[PDB]
Amino acid sequence: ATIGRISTGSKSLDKLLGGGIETQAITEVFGEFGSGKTQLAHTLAVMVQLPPEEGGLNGSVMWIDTENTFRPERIREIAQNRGLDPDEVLKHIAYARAFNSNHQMLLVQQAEDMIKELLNTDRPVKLLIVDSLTSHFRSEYIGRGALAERQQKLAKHLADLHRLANLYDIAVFVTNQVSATLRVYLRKGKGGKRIARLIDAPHLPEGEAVFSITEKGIED
Ligand SMILES: Oc1cccc2ccccc12
Repeated sequence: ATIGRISTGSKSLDKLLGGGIETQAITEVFGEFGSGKTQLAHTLAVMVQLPPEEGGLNGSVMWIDTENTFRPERIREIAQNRGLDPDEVLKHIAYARAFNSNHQMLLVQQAEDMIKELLNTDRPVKLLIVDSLTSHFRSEYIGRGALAERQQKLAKHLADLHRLANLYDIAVFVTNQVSATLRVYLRKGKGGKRIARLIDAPHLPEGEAVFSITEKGIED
């Protein structure tokens, strides 16, 4: 199927990304605390539910949360400020807490069931979020005696995510802290604005986009 794109809410950021985040791809967003990466995740979980003319893909969402950063009230706020029904928007985000790295990998394997169920419906899964990709791996695999297994497991986890993205035409969006993925780095700009820098994209030029965080989530 043709690659679909989900608007981030920011015209500047969308332009940097070639139109928005892509289905059949893993977009990996890095940032320190308060960078805006989780705000971006929340915004995407709303935007994807819009029709294409409004920057979405008429899709449902699946969200894997590793350190309790999902905020249903923030979803409701973004939904309402963008004219959507906050209750309907929340209903179409399937939520799962991942308690550890094994569980996180299991949840990705098990997500395929719901993806299959929704595939030929009015609201197929179009966005799968993992926030954060690495918190559990960093917590569990300490030192150099553990690095090899950590990388192996992470590599397998990324492969599972790539497969879901490609097979079912889903945009996978993961957060991280410092191919295979499209890497975007967030930092604080001036006056409370945030800056995104695209790095090492095979077919998009590097560049930067400045954006804001509002009651609409993110926008220019
Ligand atoms: O495997 C999953 C991943 C993300 C969300 C889920 C929600 C319900 C059941 C399973 C889920």
